[PDB]
Amino acid sequence: YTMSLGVENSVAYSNNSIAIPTNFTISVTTEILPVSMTKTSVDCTMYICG
Amino acid sequence: LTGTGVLTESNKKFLPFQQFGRDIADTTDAVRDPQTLEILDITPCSFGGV
Ligand SMILES: *[C@@H]1O[C@H](CO)[C@@H](O)[C@H](O)[C@H]1NC(C)=O
Ligand SMILES: *[C@@H]1O[C@H](CO)[C@@H](O)[C@H](O)[C@H]1NC(C)=O
Repeated sequence: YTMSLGVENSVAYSNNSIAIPTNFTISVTTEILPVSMTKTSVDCTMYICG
Repeated sequence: LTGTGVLTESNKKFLPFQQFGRDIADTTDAVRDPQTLEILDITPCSFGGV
C-alpha cells in the first residue's frame, strides 16, 4: 500500500476564538541512550601469527 | 597437526568416522587421540596484556 502519513485532521481556526486546556495529564515516557562499547583489545601479533 | 594449548578431558560426542573437532575460528578444539581413541579437549591456553 501507499503508507499513511497519519490522521488527516484540519485545525478549526478562526480569528476572535481560542482553545484553552481545562485539564491535563502528567506523562512519563522512556528515552534510551547508549554510552559505552564493550572495551575490546586485540594482540595484533598473536592474532596474525599464532 | 601441531599446536599449543591446555589438553583438558572431554565429553564431546565424536561420531565414529570423525578424527577432530573445530570451533568457528578453524581452531581445532578437540582430537581423537591416535594411540588411544579417547577424545581430548584442546581448551585455550591463557594469554593477556602486560
Ligand atoms: C474575524 O472573524 C469574523 C467572524 O467571526 C469576521 O466577520 C471578521 O471579518 C474577521 N476579521 C478579521 C480581522 O479577520
Ligand atoms: C481531570 O481528569 C481526571 C481524570 O480522572 C478527573 O477525575 C478530574 O475531575 C479532572 N479535573 C478537572 C479539573 O477537570
